[PDB]
Amino acid sequence: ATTLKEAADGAGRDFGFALDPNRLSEAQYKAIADSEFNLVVAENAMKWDATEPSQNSFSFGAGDRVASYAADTGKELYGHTLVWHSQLPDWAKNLNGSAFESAMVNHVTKVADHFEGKVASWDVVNEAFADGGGRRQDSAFQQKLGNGYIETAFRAARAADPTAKLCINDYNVEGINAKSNSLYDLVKDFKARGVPLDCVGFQSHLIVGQVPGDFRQNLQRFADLGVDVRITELDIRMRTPSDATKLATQAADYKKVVQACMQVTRCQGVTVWGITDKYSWVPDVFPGEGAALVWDASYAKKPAYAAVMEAFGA
Ligand SMILES: OC[C@H]1CNC[C@@H](O)[C@@H]1O[C@@H]1O[C@H](CO)[C@@H](O)[C@H](O)[C@H]1O
Repeated sequence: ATTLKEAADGAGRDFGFALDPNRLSEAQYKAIADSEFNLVVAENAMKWDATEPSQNSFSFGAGDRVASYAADTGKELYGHTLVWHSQLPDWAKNLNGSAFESAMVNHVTKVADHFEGKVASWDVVNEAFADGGGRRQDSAFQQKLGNGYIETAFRAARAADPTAKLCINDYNVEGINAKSNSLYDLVKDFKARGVPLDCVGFQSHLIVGQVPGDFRQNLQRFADLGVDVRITELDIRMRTPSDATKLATQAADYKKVVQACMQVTRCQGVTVWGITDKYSWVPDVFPGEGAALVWDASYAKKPAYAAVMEAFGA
């Protein structure tokens, strides 16, 4: 293998990236997208704000651009995300009770129908749980609808799309902890009761030098519930600027994560949350942090590139 795509392809796994369709007009970004990945997810274009800016009025141009990109380049298309507390339009926040439930259901139905037969898997529900265990405490869905909204969303998604893989996705659930235990309890419950649910996403927004040592064990216990698992938003952030020590640790960290996936038969693969440090979400959220991706801000391969290649077994 001379690309990450080749390494993943050879391994029988997915290696994906989060796409901003506007950056496709930057030829270097498109060149790397085209050649280094076999899966794509929309970083932002398929979220609720991006798709339903006013009630029952849909804006699918950006999401369609991502889907068309996947079809044109022969990549698997991963759907993110139908139900998420963050960036919810004010019109939806202003609804309550049955009116809010119906807006959620309509959102799930219309977005899943629109992309049916293109999107292979959906993050149906994103970030439902709380660090330290139990349900998230600043969620419009949890607050307005209570515990049952997750099941409602999954059933609505399956009603719309009979065959898509339906995933629940979260962060800080990579190790075995109160948060991933709560997630585990739900997955086991849903499978026990025949609630549509096929996969679990582990975002893996990690800090350099801090990869959970029990990540493989955790992925395995989820797979053993009878669902597929996926590393969905991998990046590994450091204090900037980078230096040789930090880049080496980061490479070792990327290898640890990709190996944990390789070690679990039902781990579908690994998606990194962007291509280049140039565009990464990290610096805007965590001042003085960044350099979290596989390519730097000038599109030079970092040591993480070789590590990922090696981990896929190339
Ligand atoms: O915040 C980083 C990611 C956490 N897990 C869910 C992903 O959707 C997040 O992506 C970021 O979403 C933000 C809000 O939509 C957006 O401003 C950033 O561009 C995304 O990377």
